[PDB]
Amino acid sequence: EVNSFSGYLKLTDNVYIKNADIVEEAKKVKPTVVVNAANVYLKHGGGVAGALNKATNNAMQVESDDYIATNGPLKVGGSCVLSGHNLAKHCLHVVGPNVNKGEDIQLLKSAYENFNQHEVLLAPLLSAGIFGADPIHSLRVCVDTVRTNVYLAVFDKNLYDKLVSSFLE
Ligand SMILES: CC(C)[C@H](Nc1ncnc2[nH]c(C3=CCOC3)cc12)c1ccc2c(c1)S(=O)(=O)CCC2
Repeated sequence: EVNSFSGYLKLTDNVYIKNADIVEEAKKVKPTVVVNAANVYLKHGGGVAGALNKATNNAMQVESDDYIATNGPLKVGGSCVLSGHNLAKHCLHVVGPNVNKGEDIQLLKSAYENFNQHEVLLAPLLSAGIFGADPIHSLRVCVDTVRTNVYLAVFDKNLYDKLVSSFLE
């Protein structure tokens, strides 16, 4: 069926969260939109972006290279809509700031604002992992900024539990 999300915990009227791999969620749910945690040149070299690209058997990377050739790189805090391939109807490539590389944490609000152009999205926790943002802060920005229906997949039970505890304080 359409957007068949299961086993999520509803945090607010529009934010849900699950301990899950976003790739496995995209394969089972077939969401209208899957968010990729992209970089400005759409080079999906590892982490979340490498895993989504691998699940499309590199079709996502070829399409991203053609997009960059015609349009140039994205800006930090920006996004573009490309094909979802076998994972979704569309992939929304969003660039959150990479704090470990000196980018401004304030741009995380701009990054989440891109989600508001889509009614329902399956997404990762922006700027977390090796991008270096505090994951509790990233969830607070998501809850305060996103107004459409967002299903967050966080592939780590330890981090999932710390995020739910922090939200329910
Ligand atoms: C915080 C962690 C748990 C989270 N990881 C994930 N969150 C959700 N679905 C995931 N699948 C995988 C797989 C990796 C290999 O096969 C699938 C990772 C994973 C995450 C959240 C955002 C970011 C990253 C990582 S990053 O890739 O380090 C840099 C970009 C921002």
